[PDB]
Amino acid sequence: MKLNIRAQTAQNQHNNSPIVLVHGLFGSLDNLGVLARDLVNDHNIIQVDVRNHGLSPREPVMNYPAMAQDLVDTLDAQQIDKATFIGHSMGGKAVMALTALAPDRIDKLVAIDIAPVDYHVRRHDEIFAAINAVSESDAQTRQQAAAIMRQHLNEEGVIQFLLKSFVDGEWRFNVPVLWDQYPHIVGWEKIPAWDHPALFIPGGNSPYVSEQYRDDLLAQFPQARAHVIAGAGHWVHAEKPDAVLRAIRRYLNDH
Repeated sequence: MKLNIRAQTAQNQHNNSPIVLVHGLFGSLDNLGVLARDLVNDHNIIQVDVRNHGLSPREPVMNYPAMAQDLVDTLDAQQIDKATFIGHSMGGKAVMALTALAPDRIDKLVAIDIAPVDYHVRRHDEIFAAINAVSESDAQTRQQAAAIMRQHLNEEGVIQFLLKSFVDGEWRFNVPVLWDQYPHIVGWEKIPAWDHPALFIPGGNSPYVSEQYRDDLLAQFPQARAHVIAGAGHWVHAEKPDAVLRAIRRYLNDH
């Protein structure tokens, strides 16, 4: 279905395809804003809220073909024939899934710290526990919520990231659905090879795009190009936005 979006016209017309930014699990359209603020200098930008996140509609279903179709529905609503997609983690998986669903609607592709594979692990149990603790408490403000979350998590950056979605004493994302569909989110549905250049930006201090996923990654993205950002964790764009943008533009300029 159609997603909630924030669109902005390029500050300078350069005949470039528009860019759609897609955030990851527990995120919102503001998360890739750091990239949008730079890319808007010469590209029309579309920032989306993935289903069950931010102010986008809620649905009990959460799988990549569905999320990819959401992107198509959103492009159709904006009357955009083709666009370049940049997605982080879960959003990167939705974008990769789109290459199999509607390849003609995609120009270039950037996947930030993510691989097209089923990770077969639970990596958010403590985060879910923190989220639930906040909901159970009487916390109404971000500060009050943070206090409770610090009792479960010790990564301040993660706490602050999650709190962006804590408004009016309520979580913007659909917790029940994210928990129920978790296996599908960390999971993956193998797709046919996309025979076009694709940029992968892994974090040097993250296991999301390590060597054990290389075979599967190349099987689906034969012309994959990787640009590892040293000293960066999973939210690479939050830690080293400049490094991420340099990689993105080198790929977009395709010299």
